[PDB]
Amino acid sequence: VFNRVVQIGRVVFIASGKDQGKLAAIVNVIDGNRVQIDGPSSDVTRTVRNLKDLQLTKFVLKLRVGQRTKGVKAAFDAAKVTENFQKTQWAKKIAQRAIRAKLTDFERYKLMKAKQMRNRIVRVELAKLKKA
Amino acid sequence: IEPSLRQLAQKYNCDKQICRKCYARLPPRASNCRKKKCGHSSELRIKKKLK
Amino acid sequence: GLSNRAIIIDGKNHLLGRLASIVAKKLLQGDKVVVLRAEEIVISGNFHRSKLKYMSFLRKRCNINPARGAFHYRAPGKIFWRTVRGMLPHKTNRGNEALKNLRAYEGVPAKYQKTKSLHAPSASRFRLQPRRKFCVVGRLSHEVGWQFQDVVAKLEAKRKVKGAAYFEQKKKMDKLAVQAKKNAAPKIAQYQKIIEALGYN
Amino acid sequence: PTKALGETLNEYVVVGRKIPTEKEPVTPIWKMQIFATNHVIAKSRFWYFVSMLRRVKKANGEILSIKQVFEKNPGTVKNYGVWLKYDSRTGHHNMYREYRDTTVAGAVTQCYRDMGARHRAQADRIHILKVQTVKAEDTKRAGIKMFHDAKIRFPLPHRVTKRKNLSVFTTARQNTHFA
Amino acid sequence: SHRKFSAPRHGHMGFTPKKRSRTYRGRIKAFPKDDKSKPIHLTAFLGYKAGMTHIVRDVDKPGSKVNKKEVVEAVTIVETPPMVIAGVTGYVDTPQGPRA
Amino acid sequence: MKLIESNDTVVFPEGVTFTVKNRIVHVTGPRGTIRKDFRHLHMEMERIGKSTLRVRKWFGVRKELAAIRTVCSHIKNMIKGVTVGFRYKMRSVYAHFPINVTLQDGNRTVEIRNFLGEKIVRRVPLPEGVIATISTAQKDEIVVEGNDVQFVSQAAARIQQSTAVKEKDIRKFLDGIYVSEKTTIVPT
RNA sequence: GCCUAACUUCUCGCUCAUGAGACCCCAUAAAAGGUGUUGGUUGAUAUUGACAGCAAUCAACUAGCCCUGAAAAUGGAUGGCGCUUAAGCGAGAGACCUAUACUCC
RNA sequence: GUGGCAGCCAAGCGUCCAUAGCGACGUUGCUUUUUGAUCCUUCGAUGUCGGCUCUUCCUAUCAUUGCGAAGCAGAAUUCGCC
Repeated sequence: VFNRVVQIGRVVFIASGKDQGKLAAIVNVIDGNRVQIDGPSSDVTRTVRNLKDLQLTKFVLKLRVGQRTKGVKAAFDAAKVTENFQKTQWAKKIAQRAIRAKLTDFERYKLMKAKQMRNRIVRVELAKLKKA
Repeated sequence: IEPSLRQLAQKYNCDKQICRKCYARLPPRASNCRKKKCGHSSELRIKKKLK
Repeated sequence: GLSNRAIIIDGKNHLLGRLASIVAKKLLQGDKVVVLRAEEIVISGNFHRSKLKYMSFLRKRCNINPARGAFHYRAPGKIFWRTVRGMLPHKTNRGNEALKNLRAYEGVPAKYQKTKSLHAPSASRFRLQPRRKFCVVGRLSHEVGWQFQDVVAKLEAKRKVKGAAYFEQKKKMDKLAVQAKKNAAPKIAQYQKIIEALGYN
Repeated sequence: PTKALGETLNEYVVVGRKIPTEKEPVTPIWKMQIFATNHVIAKSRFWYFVSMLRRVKKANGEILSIKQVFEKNPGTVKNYGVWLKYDSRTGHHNMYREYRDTTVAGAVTQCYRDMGARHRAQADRIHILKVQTVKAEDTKRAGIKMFHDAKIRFPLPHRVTKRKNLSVFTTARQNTHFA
Repeated sequence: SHRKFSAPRHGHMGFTPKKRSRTYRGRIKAFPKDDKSKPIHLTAFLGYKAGMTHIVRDVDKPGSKVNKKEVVEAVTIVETPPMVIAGVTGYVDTPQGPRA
Repeated sequence: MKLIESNDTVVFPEGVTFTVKNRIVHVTGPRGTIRKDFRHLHMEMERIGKSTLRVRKWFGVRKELAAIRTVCSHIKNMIKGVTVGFRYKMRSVYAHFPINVTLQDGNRTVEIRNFLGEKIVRRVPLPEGVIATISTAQKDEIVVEGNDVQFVSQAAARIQQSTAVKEKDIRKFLDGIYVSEKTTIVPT
């Protein structure tokens, strides 16, 4: 029933707190609530975080218990975890929201016009399909 | 009645333990009463055997 | 922060007191609130606790004249209404005007049978530990005197059948809409470029 | 009464001695490791313990030094054993407890919180006799030992997520299972 | 102080308030449960209390002291001329009760 | 303490299948299928292999961990019920009055008469999927048979508790129908 | 949490009570008990394979919460509603609210 | 305090057997239907005993409903529970 697990080498996504929005790798498990993570190549320092702020990704690295920052960096770069993560809809939505949050007034106007024109055309096509 | 049937009926009617606080009919090999009213008393007595 | 329309809330899988306090705050802040399926609201703790609490509530009646004493409503809607009343200054004009803006129903009346309902995740029953019992206000009302549990069940079954048919139709229309966008791709490519560049898709 | 106020108690090394007199021109120097919120509390607790152990009080003594101690390597996980003595509502008891932490100060803070949680014991009724790092094979508590596994794995079964900066009401469906 | 000697209360408190009936005609507060299998039939009628008299009948009550004996019993006559059916109405269930 | 992980497995013999999902089990064998709902416990039940069903609990407390072997025992009883069924043999004990036992309503109701000489008739309906039989060979023997142990034993206990002595000490007024044996239908 | 201005804010535990508990004076509870659960102390046995049945276990203690001990007369009181990974119990952290008090005008 | 009611340990009674039912020497409580103690309210007045009548309430349950235990083989009787 559960696929992703909290295991050494599991790549986690920081959902809230200090380094929000970044990726790290679980290098140790302290107790049922706390994990030692270290995202050397994603600008996350080796720290201990409460699992309540973390979310499990689909990537698991080939790490060792308490792998040092150098080894974590090597595994991260070898697996290309950042590139593979950037291909998921998880990361695409974050990128889209990042673009959206910084829209200027002119960009908002342009989006309004383009969106309504596209909706009108798609509605014409939908009427065609519905009639048939 | 046949002695085997005697035993069968006594297993259900007589071979049991009685709590000394709530008179609960309890299993023979029990350590505490199961009733909350006595606070699960640990002191029990055998159901009074045919003397 | 006022809402233009009334806030329609589906009461299913909601904790009684939590939802009641949220709704009371909204009513005090000036919104109109409608609660649907009040028979699906949940109370934490085993059924016996709630049943005995309601029995002790029923025991509170004026000795001189019960027609003045506490009025013990059995319908789930009125139970929720009284729970919200408890969290308002209902003896003052402010509290009375706030309470008059609340409508709680069992089932979904025809007026709201075609509107989307809201939920309060901070009042959901899934914030309880999984190994904890809970009671359903519908069952409590039935056991304390409510007489229309079967009627509401039948009406809800019919409503769910009609909704299932409507949802099948809606899925078909949604697939047609996806196909229409795919067909329009060549014409909308000029606008899709801007939409994706600004990050909306 | 003394309280373990503050996230992550600090650790201090306090060195003091009885003020020399004519009959005792040179006096022994005592050193203690104290866990407190700040150095004022550290000094007060040092005098408390030193007066309990030797015939000297703050009036006749002086503090040669007081220095905060910082964890050497906070980037490694260790098992800490804590020997403590505490007062219950009825009698006096000795306890041995174990924690897993990156800092000894963090482990002692965990000990104080745990004692408060499980025994309703306040900081004024707890004495930390000793704190050390124990090896994995030398631990003797199931809760700690269960994490001495290189293949440890587990999911997060029933995740209730709190919406932070958005309206109370939503039409979204809430999901507690994440596979 | 408790009453010295016990005695039941006078009257039935479930028949209060002892007020004049709201209407002159009797209101049927409940009808017999409907069984779909039986033939269609009416469940009530209207009559007038004409008066009382007494009759003699033979009692068939095995085991009774008046078995196969004649007894005198008081009876009431209710004149019930035929009624006329003038309309049809139906009731639909709602969350608040049946509704015409 | 919340133990991180605790599980137990059930291995199915040949000719039996389970197809578990959503904490609902659908065991099926030669004598039909039994469906059981275990949604009152929050454990993960899955198929590990081809004939092994694992029931696992993550971060459970003593009371929750106590239910893993309970669920496993229930599934084992399901297997036994679908393979060899359940048969409870009960014996009538009486001092003077023969306890007359009969079946009515299409063999769906057990009627007990003359218990201790009472003229009342005791009626016990049988649950669906449970049958009763008065042994012609062994006198004073009733047999309750079925796939589901819960329902078979519930019917047997209903019959046993139906014949209870009142206002007379039970230490020697031992009349009644008592479950003498709990066995299987197919000779194991 | 709502009455009620100020978080259903953050961290770790404990507790299920067939009306649990909930904050100085303060608005009662004891001797004595529980194989409910959670921690500890001591003494033993156990891989020269510990107890049960034809891989840890046993025993005695101890103290947190819960339970029994716990009966009164108009209907009734953690202030009320309600609250159960709490809105309870204990240790803590940020912020925030509020006097005719403090600073300034 | 006194009155009333309920517990804890078991020396004994109970043919034998401390606990079926009791329970001494001790000891812990609860109640305000006794009587005391006090003097807080009322002396520009709260009509001061009992009975009669009539409501309602509490149980610390005599009877009745459903049960458990006996030194329960049954009219009968005793103990306890909801």
